[PDB]
Amino acid sequence: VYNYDVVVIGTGPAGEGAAMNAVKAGRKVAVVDDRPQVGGNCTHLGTIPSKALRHSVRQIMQYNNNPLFRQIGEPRWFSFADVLKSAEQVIAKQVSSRTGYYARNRIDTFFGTASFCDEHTIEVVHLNGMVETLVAKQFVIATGSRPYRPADVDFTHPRIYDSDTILSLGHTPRRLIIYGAGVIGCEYASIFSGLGVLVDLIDNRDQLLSFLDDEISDSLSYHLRNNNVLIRHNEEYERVEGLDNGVILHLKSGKKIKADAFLWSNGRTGNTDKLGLENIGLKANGRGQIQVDEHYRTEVSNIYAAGDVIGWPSLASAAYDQGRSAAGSITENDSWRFVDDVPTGIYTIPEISSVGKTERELTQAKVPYEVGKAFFKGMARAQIAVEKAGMLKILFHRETLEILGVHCFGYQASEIVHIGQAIMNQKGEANTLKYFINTTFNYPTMAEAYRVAAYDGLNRLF
Amino acid sequence: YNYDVVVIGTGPAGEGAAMNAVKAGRKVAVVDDRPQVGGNCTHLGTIPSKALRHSVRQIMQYNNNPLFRQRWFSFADVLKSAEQVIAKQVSSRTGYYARNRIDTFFGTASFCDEHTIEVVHLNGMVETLVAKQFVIATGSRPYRPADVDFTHPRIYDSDTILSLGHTPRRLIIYGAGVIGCEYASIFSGLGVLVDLIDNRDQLLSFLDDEISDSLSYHLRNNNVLIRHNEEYERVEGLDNGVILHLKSGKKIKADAFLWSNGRTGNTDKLGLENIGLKANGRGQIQVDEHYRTEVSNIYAAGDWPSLASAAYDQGRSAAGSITESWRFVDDVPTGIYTIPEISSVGKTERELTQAKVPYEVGKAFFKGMARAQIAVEKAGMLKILFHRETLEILGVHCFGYQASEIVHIGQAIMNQKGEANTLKYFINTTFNYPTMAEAYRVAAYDGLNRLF
Amino acid sequence: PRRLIIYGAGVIGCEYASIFSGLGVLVDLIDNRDQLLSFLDDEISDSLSYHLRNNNVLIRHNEEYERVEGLDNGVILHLKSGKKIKADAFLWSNGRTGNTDKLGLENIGLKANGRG
Amino acid sequence: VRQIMQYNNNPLFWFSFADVLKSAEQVIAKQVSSRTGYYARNRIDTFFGTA
Ligand SMILES: Cc1cc2nc3c(=O)[nH]c(=O)nc-3n(C[C@H](O)[C@H](O)[C@H](O)COP(=O)(O)OP(=O)(O)OC[C@H]3O[C@@H](n4cnc5c(N)ncnc54)[C@H](O)[C@@H]3O)c2cc1C
Ligand SMILES: Cc1cc2nc3c(=O)[nH]c(=O)nc-3n(C[C@H](O)[C@H](O)[C@H](O)COP(=O)(O)OP(=O)(O)OC[C@H]3O[C@@H](n4cnc5c(N)ncnc54)[C@H](O)[C@@H]3O)c2cc1C
Repeated sequence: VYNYDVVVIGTGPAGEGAAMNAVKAGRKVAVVDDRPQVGGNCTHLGTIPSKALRHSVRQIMQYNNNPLFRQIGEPRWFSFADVLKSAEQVIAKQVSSRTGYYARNRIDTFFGTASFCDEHTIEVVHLNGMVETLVAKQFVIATGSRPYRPADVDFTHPRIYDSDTILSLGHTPRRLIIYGAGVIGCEYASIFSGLGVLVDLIDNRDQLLSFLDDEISDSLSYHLRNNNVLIRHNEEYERVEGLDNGVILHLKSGKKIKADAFLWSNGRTGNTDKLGLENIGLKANGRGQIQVDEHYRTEVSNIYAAGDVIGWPSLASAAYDQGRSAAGSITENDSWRFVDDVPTGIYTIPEISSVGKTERELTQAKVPYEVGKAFFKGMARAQIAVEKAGMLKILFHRETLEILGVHCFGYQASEIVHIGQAIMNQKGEANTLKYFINTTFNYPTMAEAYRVAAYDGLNRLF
Repeated sequence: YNYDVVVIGTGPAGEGAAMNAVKAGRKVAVVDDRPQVGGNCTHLGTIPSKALRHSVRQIMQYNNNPLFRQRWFSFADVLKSAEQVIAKQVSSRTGYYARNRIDTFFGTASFCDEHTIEVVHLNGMVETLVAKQFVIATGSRPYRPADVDFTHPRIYDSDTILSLGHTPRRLIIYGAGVIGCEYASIFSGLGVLVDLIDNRDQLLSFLDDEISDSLSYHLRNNNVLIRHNEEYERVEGLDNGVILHLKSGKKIKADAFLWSNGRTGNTDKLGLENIGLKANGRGQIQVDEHYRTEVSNIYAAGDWPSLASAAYDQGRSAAGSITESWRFVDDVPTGIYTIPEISSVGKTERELTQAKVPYEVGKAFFKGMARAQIAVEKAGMLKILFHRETLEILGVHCFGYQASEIVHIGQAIMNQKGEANTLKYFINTTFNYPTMAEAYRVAAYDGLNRLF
Repeated sequence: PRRLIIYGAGVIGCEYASIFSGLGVLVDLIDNRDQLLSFLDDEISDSLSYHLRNNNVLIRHNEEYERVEGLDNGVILHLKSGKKIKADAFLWSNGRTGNTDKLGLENIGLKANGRG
Repeated sequence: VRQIMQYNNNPLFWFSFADVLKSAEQVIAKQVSSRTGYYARNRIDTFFGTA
């Protein structure tokens, strides 16, 4: 039997943020996670491995396409294991840093499966015995989610994978099939295309990432097509069949596609079945998500849920800040803020980032805006980076010069979009495009785009 | 020829001034003595050095990456990559000039009176140009003291160093300036024992002490030998290597030599005495807050701070002042592109201590940064100086990979007025992950712990 | 011209937009549909739109004109969505009408629809 | 050569042989890179020697 003030379930970004914010408030807090090591999906099976894979693929592409490195010999193809082995050092460093953060503030951890009993009692169960019941006044739910696994699709087949088991690949397949045009699907399609795999990406919609800007989606589709990715639109699978040497997918429309592997990336389902939330009396929808208010509090006054478990936006930074806000709400130390605006980020090759309104929404809302474009092809920093494809678009109000939406696609997109976001968050006349002409930047960087694009807007203004 | 505004120099200052003036609807023209547009920024200064540094970083990462092991290269092969970037930049600038109907004259410009100039090319040209407004963007050149033989094949400057054909075994850099530090870092990355010589006791004293100390430690760990408080006595060029005798009594022998001490304005050929303008010892032109010289219709911009972006902004501000958009370029984020990069904005810790401002320090080390770990660049640091009571940001300093792109968020938060410029923004704003911009958040939290 | 506005994303409009972009003019193509040449394949339309965007052509989607005012130094087009675009010229390529009004088809019982 | 001919005989507006031949190396480099990629993707072993 153990007693605490705040107990967090799951050590992901939401759980870590909630635990840190709560322990900063002076309470005694504990964390529970069924994985043998801390970090959550952000470090073990999700963000960190995929990002290391993407960075290694980008380095491979740049090394192969750099003439200076071609004098040593001919281009060499590399196995998937060698590319993935670079993620082990990164995940080890990250888990060491996270456990050091936990230990420095003296936060107790319990590496075992969690299970709810009542409004205060939880049965943290290990693999062997370890009832180890815990009682606390406040609870944070950061159980996250797992890849969606339809019953009609078998996953025990060695040639069929999901967003988690794909890292278990031993050899680079000649071909590949990706179902679902989500963030994970597009990222893996870009990575495998960089590795040199004819990826047959399958989408359930007619446009890739319809929630993004039309121009950005069109450019991404063109680049994917130019990088051996075959994109099929308005498709629904009918049956997937595993063979000895490949996987054959028969679509509803009548097309059958055979590849050497398969990767399902269509949605995620919250990990709430093992929680036993019915003992609390709370309910989970078909998506496995938990309804929370603007204070990140569930129906029970002492039960708080935040992060990827609640569904939208399912972003690691967003989950982290949501957990911190939920902990602030628990402690009522005026640190709460409803996470609503999150800069959308897609980590393909190259990257995509967005903040604020899109062009289609602005057109529907009849806002008198204007467009300022800056193309990476004419950029000194981009030319030195040997990365020429890309663009940045700034949507700015014509009369008040207010910024209504910033969208970028290319190299360092996520780092670039942050300055536009910072200018966006300003109130009143401070949110102005003229800042980009009234402030000196560094050179040669990619931030100079915010200069050039601004000019491309001001010329269109009369 | 008759025009409204005539600009001398096609660098960032001149190009910006010409573009801003032509945006006003006037008829403008540009003159330069280089056979191609771009200025020293693209042809001899910024762009070639940046390409060299990026190639050095790439080869260093390739060598250190275990995946790429299953290989030293000559200096010429490394420098070859800059030609494509230079060609693309000059093509883009020529397209920008042509699309705007900008007349270009490729010859040295000399002043005749307050309104007209003579353009002389390589083959004895004479062209008269008269305009109401003039812009001076002649840039600068490396300072050349008399007592050093720059004609020696083993002695170079910040310009002729690109003429190197073979990578030297040892090298000497005089002057601990931004250019000197950048070249020392590049040559150290290439694998050359660089002996940097500094006149003062601290590298880049205008920077924060912590940043300078970290940079010095990294340079020392990267085969660069830094000597402090030294002044040259005599440079002697032997057939095999350059020998420098210092005032302290030391003799240093190397296979090359680079001079990066100071810059000299390119005003001797302008003949400013024909219009009533004088140049100081360093060849600079005194200007007011409007970037205007003593003559009412003569304006000078660009090549302090001698920054390409700052020169661009100064040229655009001078053009706006001519057309009546003016803004005095005073606060420029200092950026040194060594390996790793260094950037700073706002007041440093020494100035805050002198002024007794009650501030506090929030740190976020890049060693624990996830994105930095993926980049395999763990050495770094992000320091934020924030006012304790009103939570205003008084200084942002960064030393690491992608420092320049990081510092711009702190600069954007800085320029806000009053309560808007607050550190708590970094707590109430969702960043991208995994990014090193989100490191800001960590730093902010590392500050909020120290509050009470 | 310094700048140019093209109304209608038809064959003629796209051809002239490409020509003027090649000449080095910032073309602002205006389309009444959400996609360029919806009767064509999605991949081909996407590639053409990407090339036009990369070649200084600014494509705006789902727009309908409200008033084309002719200034002395340019033309300002006011759209239904609230966007006003100023250029140094203007080109109309929205459909064609049959040249049958002058034929006088009523003398033979023949008639033409609204499209001529 | 055809482009040179159409340049000289165009109302809108000699060349050294080396300058004219200079354009072929970009094409040959692109072609050899593409063929090497084709060989490597399907895993065909190469031996650069006299058989
Ligand atoms: C390939 C890939 C790449 C991604 N890249 C990004 C990216 O770049 N940026 C981004 O923002 N997001 C990214 N994501 C999304 C990412 O998964 C989430 O944004 C985030 O990592 C989840 O945060 P969380 O703490 O809410 O969930 P989690 O981190 O998944 O929290 C769940 C944790 O609790 C444990 N747990 C689960 N059930 C129980 C239980 N019953 N008892 C005890 N412990 C339990 C789990 O084992 C896990 O450790 C990516 C996802 C994938 C799959
Ligand atoms: C190695 C190196 C690295 C640098 N890196 C950076 C960096 O990363 N960032 C940064 O911001 N700055 C950097 N700089 C500084 C940069 O070179 C200057 O800040 C900037 O280029 C000056 O702009 P300008 O147009 O005023 O001068 P210039 O670019 O020098 O423009 C002067 C032009 O006019 C021509 N000219 C000169 N005299 C005459 C005449 N009498 N008649 C006609 N034409 C004439 C010159 O040939 C030249 O083309 C670097 C400098 C060096 C040497």
